[PDB]
Order: sequence, then structure tokens, then C-alpha cells
Amino acid sequence: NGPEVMSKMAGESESNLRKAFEEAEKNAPAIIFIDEIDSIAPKRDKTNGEVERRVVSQLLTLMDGMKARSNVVVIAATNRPNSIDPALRRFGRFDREVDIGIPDATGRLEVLRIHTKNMKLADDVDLEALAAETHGYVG
Amino acid sequence: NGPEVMSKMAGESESNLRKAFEEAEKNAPAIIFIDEIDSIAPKRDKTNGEVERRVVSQLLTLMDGMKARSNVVVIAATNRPNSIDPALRRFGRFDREVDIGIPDATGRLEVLRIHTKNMKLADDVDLEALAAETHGYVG
Amino acid sequence: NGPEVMSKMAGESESNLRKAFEEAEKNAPAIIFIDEIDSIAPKRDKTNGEVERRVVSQLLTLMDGMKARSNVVVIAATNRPNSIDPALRRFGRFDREVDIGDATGRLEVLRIHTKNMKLADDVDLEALAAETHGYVG
Amino acid sequence: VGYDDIGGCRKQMAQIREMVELPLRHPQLFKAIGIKPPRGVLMYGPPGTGKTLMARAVANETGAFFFLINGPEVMSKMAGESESNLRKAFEEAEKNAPAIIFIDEIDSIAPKRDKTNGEVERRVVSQLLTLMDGMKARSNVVVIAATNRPNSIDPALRRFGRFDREVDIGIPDATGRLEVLRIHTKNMKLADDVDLEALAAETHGYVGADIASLCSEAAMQQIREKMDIDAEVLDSLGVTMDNFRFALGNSNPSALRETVVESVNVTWDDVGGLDEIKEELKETVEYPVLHPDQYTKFGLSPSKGVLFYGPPGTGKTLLAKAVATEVSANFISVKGPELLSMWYGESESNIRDIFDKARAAAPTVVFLDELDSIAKARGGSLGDAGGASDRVVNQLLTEMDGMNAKKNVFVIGATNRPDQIDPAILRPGRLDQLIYVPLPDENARLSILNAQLRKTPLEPGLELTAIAKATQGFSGAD
Amino acid sequence: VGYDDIGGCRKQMAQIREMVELPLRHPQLFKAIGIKPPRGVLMYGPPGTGKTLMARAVANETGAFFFLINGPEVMSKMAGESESNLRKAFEEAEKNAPAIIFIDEIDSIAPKRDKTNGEVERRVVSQLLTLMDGMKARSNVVVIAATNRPNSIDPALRRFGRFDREVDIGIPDATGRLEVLRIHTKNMKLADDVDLEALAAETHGYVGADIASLCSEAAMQQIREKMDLIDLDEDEIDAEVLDSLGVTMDNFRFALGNSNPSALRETVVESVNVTWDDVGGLDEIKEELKETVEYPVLHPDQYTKFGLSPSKGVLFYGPPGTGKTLLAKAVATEVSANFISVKGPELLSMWYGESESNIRDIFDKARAAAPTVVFLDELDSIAKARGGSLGDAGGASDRVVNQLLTEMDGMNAKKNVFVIGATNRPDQIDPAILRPGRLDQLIYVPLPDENARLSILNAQLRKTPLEPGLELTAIAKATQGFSGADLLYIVQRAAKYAIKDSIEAHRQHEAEKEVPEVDPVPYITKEHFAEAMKTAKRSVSDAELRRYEAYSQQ
Amino acid sequence: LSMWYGESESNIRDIFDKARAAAPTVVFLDELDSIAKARGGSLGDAGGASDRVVNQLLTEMDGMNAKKNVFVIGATNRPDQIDPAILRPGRLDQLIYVDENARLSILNAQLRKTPLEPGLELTAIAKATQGFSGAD
Amino acid sequence: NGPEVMSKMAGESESNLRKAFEEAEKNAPAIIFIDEIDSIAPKRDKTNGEVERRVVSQLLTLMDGMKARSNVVVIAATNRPNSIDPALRRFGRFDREVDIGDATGRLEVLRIHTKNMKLADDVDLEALAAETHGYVG
Amino acid sequence: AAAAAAAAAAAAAVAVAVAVAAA
Ligand SMILES: [Mg+2]
Ligand SMILES: [Mg+2]
Ligand SMILES: [Mg+2]
Ligand SMILES: [Mg+2]
Repeated sequence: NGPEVMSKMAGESESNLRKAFEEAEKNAPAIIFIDEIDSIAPKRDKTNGEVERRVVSQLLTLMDGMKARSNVVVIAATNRPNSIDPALRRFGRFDREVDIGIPDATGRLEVLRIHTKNMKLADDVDLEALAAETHGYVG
Repeated sequence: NGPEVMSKMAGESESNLRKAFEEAEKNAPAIIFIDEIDSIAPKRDKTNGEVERRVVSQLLTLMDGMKARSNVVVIAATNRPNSIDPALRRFGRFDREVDIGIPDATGRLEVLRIHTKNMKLADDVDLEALAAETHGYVG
Repeated sequence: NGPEVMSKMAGESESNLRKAFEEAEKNAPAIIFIDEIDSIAPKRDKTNGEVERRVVSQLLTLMDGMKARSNVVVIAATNRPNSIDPALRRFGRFDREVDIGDATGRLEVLRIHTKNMKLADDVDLEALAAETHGYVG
Repeated sequence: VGYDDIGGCRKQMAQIREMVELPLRHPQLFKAIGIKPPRGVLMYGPPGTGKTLMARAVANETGAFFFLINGPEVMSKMAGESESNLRKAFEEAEKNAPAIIFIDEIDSIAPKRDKTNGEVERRVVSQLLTLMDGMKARSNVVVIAATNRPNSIDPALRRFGRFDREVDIGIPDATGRLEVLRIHTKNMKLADDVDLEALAAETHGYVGADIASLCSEAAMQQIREKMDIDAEVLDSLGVTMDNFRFALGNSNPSALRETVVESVNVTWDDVGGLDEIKEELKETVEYPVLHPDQYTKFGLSPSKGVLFYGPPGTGKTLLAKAVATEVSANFISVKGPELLSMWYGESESNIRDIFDKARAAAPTVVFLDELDSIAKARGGSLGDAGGASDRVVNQLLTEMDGMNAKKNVFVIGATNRPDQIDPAILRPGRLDQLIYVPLPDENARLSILNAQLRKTPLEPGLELTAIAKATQGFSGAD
Repeated sequence: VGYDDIGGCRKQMAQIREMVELPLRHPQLFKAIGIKPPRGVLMYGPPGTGKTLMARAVANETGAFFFLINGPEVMSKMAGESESNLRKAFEEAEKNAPAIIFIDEIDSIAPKRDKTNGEVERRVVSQLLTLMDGMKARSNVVVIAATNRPNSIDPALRRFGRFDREVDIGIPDATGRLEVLRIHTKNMKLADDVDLEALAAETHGYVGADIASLCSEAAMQQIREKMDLIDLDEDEIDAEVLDSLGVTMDNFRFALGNSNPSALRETVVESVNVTWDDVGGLDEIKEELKETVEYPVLHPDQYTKFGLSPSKGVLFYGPPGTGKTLLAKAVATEVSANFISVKGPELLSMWYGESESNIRDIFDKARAAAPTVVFLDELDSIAKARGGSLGDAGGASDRVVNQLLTEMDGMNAKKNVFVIGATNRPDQIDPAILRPGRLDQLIYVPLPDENARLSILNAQLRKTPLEPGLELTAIAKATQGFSGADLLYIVQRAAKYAIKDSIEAHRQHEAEKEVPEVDPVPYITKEHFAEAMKTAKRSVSDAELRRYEAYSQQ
Repeated sequence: LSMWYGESESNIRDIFDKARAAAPTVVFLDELDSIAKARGGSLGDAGGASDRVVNQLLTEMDGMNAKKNVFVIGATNRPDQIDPAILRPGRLDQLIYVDENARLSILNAQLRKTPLEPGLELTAIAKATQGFSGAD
Repeated sequence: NGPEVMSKMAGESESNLRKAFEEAEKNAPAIIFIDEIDSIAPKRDKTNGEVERRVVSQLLTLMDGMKARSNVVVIAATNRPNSIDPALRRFGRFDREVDIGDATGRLEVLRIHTKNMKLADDVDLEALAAETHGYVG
Repeated sequence: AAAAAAAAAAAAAVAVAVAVAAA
């Protein structure tokens, strides 16, 4: 989780990241999912603190430095990528940015079908018309 | 309460929320009540300071993330929802925004009747007429 | 005091307000006088600082909520009462507003301020109460 | 890794290799000359350029001891333990053999010591200063540092004795990208059709890792073309040139990944009329970027700026879209009033950042829509916000013409009120050619009508000459 | 290291020698005069000036014990043992002999009491206060403290009786640079073809260590040519190239063109080289500029004989596209003084205080690498009128202008800081900058005359192959109201037409080859000028010209 | 002078507040004409600012009693364009009118700390320069 | 002095102020010298700490709590006359300030300092006291 | 044994406003 890693003591958040990555590399070919990464990856130029900048540098060196990573893949999720350090948006660290955007009519139909497969519907309900009349729903 | 979770040190407010939610989930299905959510959920990108962004992100992760919640219910109270982070006003975090607004004549009559249940009145007292003159008085 | 309790450290002024209210509720039923509340009540819309809105929310939490107050009355003081939150000027928090803004009162203040000293025998307070027409007290 | 991996920076490879090897292979020669060699160097440049790659290569090739320090790794929780770690590291490096220290991301451990407000960091930087210079400073050891923001280092640390020589590992050139491509395509199997020279020519801003990403994406495209496991398909993959074209048409340089424009699809045949203006734009954009030898033969820099002005809807934004879509140079589409901010100085900070990206990923084209919104006259506004607009226009003036390099920035402005522009912008050097875009004539209106009707079925007998003769004062929008 | 190593500041060296030897060598004169000699001495100045070198040299000539205390090395691991460590070090230093104690990096233990927020640092500083106070007259031990920046000192440490005498180890003059050069170059095989006077006359802002950098760089360059010629191949070593080694002068020129002062690299400017022949026209104006810039930096004796204080600022004003930035470029590259480029709005920042801190830092570097020439381009961006409107947006601009005035008015003959101004609209320039005594002389750059314009054209087409039988006077007479930028535009369009002709000719040649000289003529033809004249304009309208003329008249 | 409103009067107001605070004092108003301009009629924003400045100056100078003993000194080159409302009695009534010998004395006071050549007389420059001034 | 009132112990500064005030009230009708008040009073608006506010409130409540039978006065020296709390300059604590904007005292200081040395036989310290104008201490 | 601690409190910015004149 995003803010879950940092602690009050000086030099312990980076220790937590070290422990996480070392466990991931020591155990198996693993997947690291970092949720809400915008809270631990600002641009290091607009921020003024010290622990946040140091944590960001720790992440940069841990994901891509000397003997960077062995068969471990990193997934990140965010609601705004523009507030992220450009040094993290590069091949080797975050290879590609997928845009999970607003579903269209077909997507809304698929969402309705999946979400209404476990309930007892009536016989008079069709889902295509409902997916047509629902327009700006994000899923 | 709003300011009661924050602390001086960097990375402790989120610890406060983590332990609070853990205590809530430790024993029984629980109800959480966060009074004045607008004081600890500002609109991200409109605020200067990493601590507010971090606490907002931590709240988002706690309420809706991997293995989000189990038979726990969350309630918030605010006076200006428009100042809340939009990511918080989604289904799965704050799905039903109930509007507790100004009562009508019947509602205010009910308010008078409940308030004057412990008070000693005179024989020549009615509350319907009294309710009629008051127009904007709420609670 | 108003500008005394406000600080730049995050989560410190709210801690000072909570400590003051706990000290007021710990010993005895007491009277709290928070002076110059207009500096720490920026109406939550005209301000830009987060700490001011945070201490405003702390004040509304300490004044109203679950087991908010147990036999303790708070008193405020300001010069312009319009730059306060409408949620702060509500019933249960500041339900009575007293306007403390003449010649007989000025003469009473002159009499109570000249009480511990024998000034003279031929001093008339009428001219002292009529010439100082713009003295606040 | 070796010296055949790092590509595109011959000067920096030679400088670092000599500095690290020659004083550790022929010390007697340096005793003969008399002076000691430089012993501390800071590699700096945009990310993904090869700083860490160079450090890895040096560690692999040189047979001396090598000690690696990531930035935050030194700090610890107990009081005065970080300095103990630094002292222990230096002692371990010195005691065993002549050694090379490498400090990755020095910005984390070497602040400016003037804007910081902490305590432990200021003692860690002071301890670093004492270890690098003072009584018993260092013997038979060399220090390499890597950074992305050399300006975030205290100047006291960057003096002779600590870090005397500064190597600048910057963006490559066309030859550098060709060499990097040749390095990165030395292990995969390629079809004969691939031509890396053209690909390097069209990669206008890619730096280092960008090329690697391009190659990976092309390979993945090839993998998902012949997967619709036997050795028949395991063999004979054959990454075609079409794969590379697709990956190049999909990827963009990481520098501009922040400001990637939405993919709008227009073409030159979509622009009816204005043939001579279209050819002029082609001539002014493609000649400096493809034919620099002739410009250096005449010894003159190229023309850069241009300003369209005319009635609304004559096709200014349409020309801008055509440039964005059908030109090899990178495109930065910037809004007029988007760059303003409520804070003090953030407008000019954003403008400087935008132009820094443009000059970084050169050759680049920047489109200033409605130039009269941010660049108006100076001092006309009596009641202002502190002259913020005045400072914005002054920032534009200095950024478009100042102590810059004039490498490749093409500014196109589009405004329909050319009287409200500051005359200091209209002079040659910033926006040197002003192209009027008049209302179409009959032969242009017919061309426009065909341009927008090229995907529409029509009755065979429908002639558009009557419509053209019938519209007289109309515009493209009409 | 010895008295012959530290160089430049002879008087300061004599003062420190007296201060450190007399209370340890001869205390009879101190008793005779009746003053107790001090126990602590500070030396400050820019980093890399010779402070630690001087302290080590002092520790060398005098046989007294020399106990160096690295600033950041005084803490400890166990709870409350650093105090005991410092105490035992100090007591051993006192008990052993009348020693000499050197405390390095005092700034690490002097955070001004405001940005500390700790308790161990407070304990350690207070312990140091007690130890410094507890120094009996019989100890005969003195402490030398080394600070990089003088304003980050605890005044409690600065109070009289603990640390009273500071010494500003400043920038050595030309003689100091020459002597330090001799000190560094005396232990080397120097070829005969060397003139250290020229190196110590062309180097201006260098202080202490960058001179060593210069020497090392020159040695490296020599290694470059001798390695290229020798070609050892990295498989053995020879024994003839070393003895056939001589340091040249061109390597010194290369090192001078390569390196810059260690202080100003933070503000290193990208190398753009324009000669005085690039600024066509403006002959008298360039002569006046040369006279104004060369005299304060080269003739101090003449300055004294004149007895009149030279102006320490100047403002260029005129219409756009006349060459103000061009003259700034020319001065920056070939004026023989340091130069720091700054853009007006660049310094401003949204935080509180940072803006003024930026002005203070830029001028601190300017004073450090004295002499220098600070170029303020587009001066109307930061220096506008004060109190123009009630909506001052916090008065930050007013505060910035006040900081510029208060921190720029503290000038004198020393520090030789020359301010170059350059604005497009002089009407918005604050009169405070224009009052006499601050920026007096004003230079107006007019539109070029026909001869001046011909010179401009020749200066812009200097490095351009051109026809033999072609003249430019016709163009000059025709472009009567044009400006330098307009001349650049016309020549650029002519070049663009020429490259078009070249490329179409090459394409036709390639086509006919499909079914040597590169172009029909490598030189720009008269026809290119003839048909590139249809698209030029005049940069400045008559209204702007009239406004500038009125400003000149007033 | 402030191009806005109020501020340009508040500057003179707090200048006279500093004057009455540091009693006794001398307020040397250089170039009085530029400030006063004989408010008269101008009919514009500059005219309104000039009228407000003149009214502020009159109402902050005429309110000086025998206490606080301030003293305003004005100087000008053109006395034609000064306001007769400021040359009135009761506010500012004195009129000090301000040659070759003064020019020679000014040149000798300007050439005090200067190593002059001994064989040089300034009486020729004093006789040649008639309508000059100390600045020139 | 100013910054000699603080210590590692939290609140020790208020105890030191109370100890000094009770010692000056206990011993005799006397005078207290508080040198460098600009460190103790940070003007209360630009500061952000809490022990500075606590020591300012302690000095305020100790200067206000002096009765008629105390008969003690306080003297305070400062360098700049602008970075002082108006609550410290309020009526009751500090109202009578002097504006010190001589040759005999300079000759006295010279005869105090230089009287412990084998000086000379042809010295006139009156000329050094006359020619020295702005020196102090 | 002793220990250290990190702290990051806050920051303060300055805004810019627009005014309206009446000629
Ligand atoms: Mg790297
Ligand atoms: Mg448009
Ligand atoms: Mg040193
Ligand atoms: Mg210019």
C-alpha cells in the first residue's frame, strides 16, 4: 500500500522497502503491486521534505541500479500519473503505462452481465437497453 | 474525529488510521463514524503539503483496496461535500450520500414535540401554531 | 490566546487545543476564555492554510459531538463577529452573542478607577466624564 | 557488460576509462609527471542515458576492488550510525586494495546544506566532506558519483579534491542512436528488410533506455503476430521492419511522456487550398532537420518561428494538427491560458519547464494556440495582479531569445487578433514570418469541399462547382 | 607543508602567525601590555581557499601537538558517551602540553539554535561551551575553528572570551595567484616555453584549489598527446617518452578554455562565442563600452589618481532587434572577466523567502568570483514601479525590489561587480534604479544608418560563401528603416532559397544519373537576394520609434 | 506617487505621521511643482490623483499647530507652475530667491579633495560659464 | 541574559524565571537586568515554536504578578526596537523607554583597562577620549 | 542506547489576486 511503508524513525521506510524487495527476490519470481503510488513518488523538485525524497531515491535505485532486478515484475496503480517523478516513467522501472479508461456501450453491457449473474433476476429484464440508457457510468 | 488522528511526526497519522481500523475489525462487525471528514480529506492537487495527500491516500486504501473490509460499515459527516476528494465519493467508499437538510412544518412540529417532552408546559399551549410561524429554524 | 495557540507544526495546534480542553474538563467545572477567535476562524473558505481549517474543525469537535462537554462553559472575544464560521455561531457553541460597545458608565469607571487614592477635594468628575467622550474604558 | 555495451558517448567513455585505469595501471608515469590524477567525478544528465550502465561496465572490466553505495542505504535509526557506516565503508575500501567507490543517486545524500532543515543529513554531508578531504583524506582509491540534478548538490562538495572533473552524459545524436541500436540488435534475429539508419534518423528524441524499449516492443509485436510449443514456430521468428515501424509509431520519448498529445488523425490532403502555405511550412520544418550539412555549408542557423493570423476558422488549428500528425519532429501542443497559475512565479516556472522539455527532446515543434491570450501588450493593464502577465510575456521573450543554444525549437503561433500581440514578439528571431491565411477563393472552396467529402458517397451527377460559385464569402467552417 | 605553501594573503598570514605564536612563544609582551591573549580564532571564506592548508601548516612549523576534531565525528553510539569522549579528548589535550587544537566544520555544531529541534546536539554544544570556558591561563592552548560560511555561527560561540578574532581568507590578487602557481609548478618538469605571468593575468576569479585543477588538467592534456603518439598498447612500459616530456602553452590555453572557477560552475553558461566583429555598426557605442569595462578592472592606480568614483551599473535601452543581447554576448565571451547570466523571472519563487534568498545567493557568487559582470536582461520584469496598484499580490514583488536595492547598494571599488542592464520598455523601469549614483550612464541604441547597416550585413555574412561580383550597398540603401533582426531575416531567407536551389539541383542530378560538384553554384547568388526581398518587413512601427525618441529627449 | 488610489495619499499621510512623531523635523519636498502642479483643472485620472494629492498635502500641512514644530522646505526651478493654494499665507509664506563668485566657490568646493595641477586658475571657467549650474 | 534561560529539561525555563523573580522579591527591593530580550521575545507572530511561546507567557505572567510590597524593578536592554511583543510593551510592564542615541565615560573605561600595564611616559588619555567618538565598552 | 527521529511539518505559500478598476 502507498503510505503503509513509512515509519517515524529516520532510515526505516527505506529499510521497509529493502525488506520487501529482498523478500520478493529471495522467494520466487514474484509480482510487486504498489497501490496508490502517487503518495510515495512525487517529483523531488516541488517537495521540500527529506524522507519523501530519500524514499523516492531508494525506490529508483532499488528498481533500477546495479544488479537491479531478477525476474520480478512491478505493477503500479494511480489515478493521476502526471504527479509522478519522470525518472520513474522510463523503460526498466515502469516499462509501459496502460490506460484503463471509461467503458463504452459494449463495456457497460459486459459489466452489467458480470455483475448480474449471481442474483435472481426477473424474466422481464433485458440488459442491453439498460446498458444503452446508462451513459457516463465508469463501471 | 478530524484532527484527532494527525500527529507531529512524519508517517504517524496513517499509523493511527491503521490501528483504528484494525481495532474495528479485530472483534465484531463494527460501525465507524468519522466526524468532519472535510478536515482530513482535502481535494488532492489543491493542497500544498505531502502529509494531507498521504493521509487521503491511506484512507482510500483502507476503505477500498485489496481485501478491503469485512462486515465493517463506515459513516462520515461533513458540511461541504464539494470540498471532498472525488475519489472518495465513489461506490465502495461513500456510495449513499444522504441529505439531512432543513425540516418542513411537520418535521419541525415533531422537533418541538420531542424537545418539550421533559419540559413543563402550561395548560394553554399548542405546538402546531408555534410551528407555523417559524420558517427557517432547523434543529 | 488566539495567535499563541496557532503554530506551523502539523497536528500541534489541535493537540494544544485538546490538551487545554482536557485540562478544563479534568479538574473542575470551569470557564474557558478563548481570546481573539477571529484569527483562528477564517470561515474555511477565504483561507488557504490547512492548519486553520484543521483547528476550526477541532474547535467544532471539542464544542459539539459525542460526550462533548460535561458542565463547562466557553467564552469568546472578537472585534468583528462576521468573520466567524456559521457553524461556529450555532446553538450549542456560541448560542449567545453579547455586544459590549456612555457618560454614566464612564463616570462609574472614573469612580472605580479613582477609588484607591485621595486625589483631592475640589475635583469634579463631570468635566472628566464629558470631555473624554471617545474613551473605550 | 563491457565497453561494447555503452554506446553513443565516445568522449565520456574515453575520459572515464582513462581516469579509472591509467592511474591504476601506470602509477609510475604519474609519479614521473609529478601530479596526482583527478580522483572524484560526478556523472550527470537526464535519466536513462547510461550513467549506471557505465558504472556497471567499469566494475565488470576493471579488476580492482569495487564498493557500491546506494544513497539512502547509509542512513540508520540509531544516533550517529550513518556516519559510522560511511567511515566503515571508506575504511573497508582503503584497507584491502586500491578500490573504486560508486555512489549512486548522490542527490539523496548530498543536499545543499542551506535549504535543508534536518540534523542527521547535515552531519552525514559534513562527514562525507571530511572523509573526502582533510587529514588522512584518502589513498589509492577513486570515487564516482551519479546524479540527475547536479544543481541539488552543495557547492562545497564539488570543488577540487572532492569532485574535480564533471562528465556530462547527455542525449545522444543520430550516430549515437544508430550505434545504440546496433548494440541492442546484436543478439536478436532480424530479417534482412530492417534498415537501422532510417530508423535512427526518425528516432528524433530517444535516449538510451528509450531505444531498448522500442526494440522490446517491436519484438513483442512480432511475438503476438506469430502466436495465433513446437520448434517450427520457436524458430523463424524474423522481426520484420513493419514491427519496428509500428513500435516507433506507438512509442514516444520518455521526456515527453508527461505531455503526450492525444492521437488526432488528420492528413495533408485533408487541408484544402493553401497549397503555397502548406509547401512553405513543409520547407521551413523539414529542411533544418533533414539537411543540416547545407546550412552549415552556408554557415547560417535556420529560421524557426511562424505566426498564422486571419479570420476565425480559416484553418489555423487544422494546419497545426496536420503538422502534429505528418511530421517526424516531436510535437508539444500547448494551450494558451492553461499555463497560468494562482501562485507567485508558477506561470513562468511552467513555461520554463515546457521549453526545457522542448529543447531536451529536440528537434521539437511547439504550438501556441491563441498567442494573444498570454502574450499581450506590456503595461496596458492598469489594474493587474502584480504584473503577472507582464512577467509571463517577458519570460517568453527571454526563453525564445536569450542565453540559449538555438538548437531546434520551432514555435508556431495561432491568433486571430494580431494587433494585441506584443511587438517584441513579432520581430525576426522569435516569430520571423507572419503568414496571413485569407478566406478561400472558388478554387480553394472546391478543394476544401473535396477534402471533407473524400470519405462520403455522393450521387454521380453531383457537381460541386455550383456550390463553390454560390458560396462567396464563406470559410472552411461554413 | 610549511610557511612556503600557503600563499597570497601575506598580511593575513603575518597576522595569524603573530596571533598563534606570540601567546605560545612569548607571553611576556602580553603581560607587559596587560591583555590576556585569546584562546580561539576563526577563519572564514569561500570553500577551497586554503583554510585547512594554513591550519595544517601552522600545525607543522610549531612542534606543539595538533589535535584535529572532525566536526561530524564527535557523536557516539551508546546513550550519552559522546560527551565523555569529547571531554577526555580535551583533558588529554590540556594535560599533555601547550598543544594546538583544530576543530573542523564548526557549522555542523552551529545550526543557529533555530533549526535544531534536537537534544543531543544541544547537550554537545553546551558541553563544548563548558570545556571552552574551563581553560585556565596555565594551559596555554588555543583553538582554531574552520567554518565554510560565516553567518551560520552560534553567537554564543562568537561571544568575547571564547572566539573573538575572525579572519576573512579572501580571493588572492594577481600576485597571489602567480605565487601559488609557482608553488604548484615548482615540483614539475616544466618546458621552457611557459609564461606563468600570462596565466596569472588571464585567470581572474580562481581561488586556491582550482589553480591545482588547472595544473592537473594541463598535465592530463600533455599525457593525451604523448599517449596518442607513444601508443603503448597497454602491454608494456617504455623508458624514453617520460624523459621526452615537456608541458606546452597551448595545453594551458586549452585548460583555461575548458575549466571555470569552482564557485560559478553551479551557474555555468553554455559556450557561445561571438567576436567584436559580429556586432556590426555601433562603433562609438562599442568604444564607450570598452572604455567603461576595461578601466575599473585594469587601472586602479588611474582610478586613485582621478579621485572620482566610477559608475557601477549601466542600462541598455532601445527598440527590439538592435543588438542589446548581442553586446551582452560579446562582453560575456571576450571581456576578460567573469560573467553570470540571469533571466529576470527565473529567480522568483512561490515560497516565502526563497525569492530573496535567490537574489542573495546570485549576488554572493558575484562578489565571490570578483571581478564579475551580472547581466540583467529584460530588467522591467523584476524591477517595476512600486505601489502601482493596491492589488500587490502580497507585496512580494515590492519585497524583491527592496532586496535588490538593499543588497546592491552595498558596493564599493572592491568586489568589482559590474551590472549590465538590458530592457525593451524603459518606461516601466523603476526610477530608484535610475537615480544618480546607482546606474547613471544610459546608452540608447538607435536604428542602424546606411553605413552601419552595410557593416551589419558584412558582419552577418562574414562566414558565408558569396559571389565575387556582388555588392551590399544597394541592399543597405534600400532597407532604410530596417533593424538588425530584419537584416538577419533577409539573409536567412536568401540562404533558405539557396538551399532550395541546391537540393532541387541535386535531386535533378540524381534523377538523370538514375536514368563532383554538389550544387550549380555553392555561393549565394544575386538573384537569391533579389527574390528574397519580397517578404521582409520592418520590426518596429513608427509609434514605437517615436516613443523611444521621446524617451531619449527627456 | 502611487498610480492607484488612496495609497498615493497614504504615503504622504504616514510621511507626515513620521514627521510629527520625530518632532522637531524638516520635510524637504524636492521639486514641489511636480507634486502640486497647480491642481486647477485637468479632468482625468491624473487630474484626480493630482487633486487628491494637493488636498492631502494641504490638509496634512495646515493642521500643524505650534506643537510638534515641523518645518517644510520646498525647492523648484520653475515657480510659475506651483499652486497658489500652497503659496498662500498661513501655510508657506516665505520666498527665498536664489553668480560668477558663487560658481567659482562651487568649483573650489567641488575640487577640494582632488590633486589639481598647481598652474591652473578656475576664474576663466567662472567668467566663461554664465548661465550654468552646479550639476553641470 | 537572553538565551541563557533554556535547558534540556522541558519547562525548566519557566522554573528559572520564577526562581529569579522570587529571588529578587525575596532578597531586597532591587532591580533585575534581562539582557538581550530579543532572544526570549521572538515577537510571537513570526515564530513557530512552543517553548518560546511558553517562556513568553511565563515572563508575561511573572512581570504582571508584582504587587506593591515587592518594590522591585526590571531593566531590559535590546538591539532592535521593532522585534518586541506589543503585549510586552503594554501598559503595566514596559512603558518608559529611553532612546540612547560620553567622553568622560570613555576616559573612565580607558583608565580602567590600561591601568594594569607598564604603559609609557608620554601618553595623554584625554586625547584618546576626545578623538574616540563612537566606541563603547 | 539513543535513537534519532525524522520530522516534516508543513510549508507556507503566497497567492496572487486580480483586482477590478472603475477607470
Ligand atoms: Mg542509472
Ligand atoms: Mg483555432
Ligand atoms: Mg579544507
Ligand atoms: Mg535581446
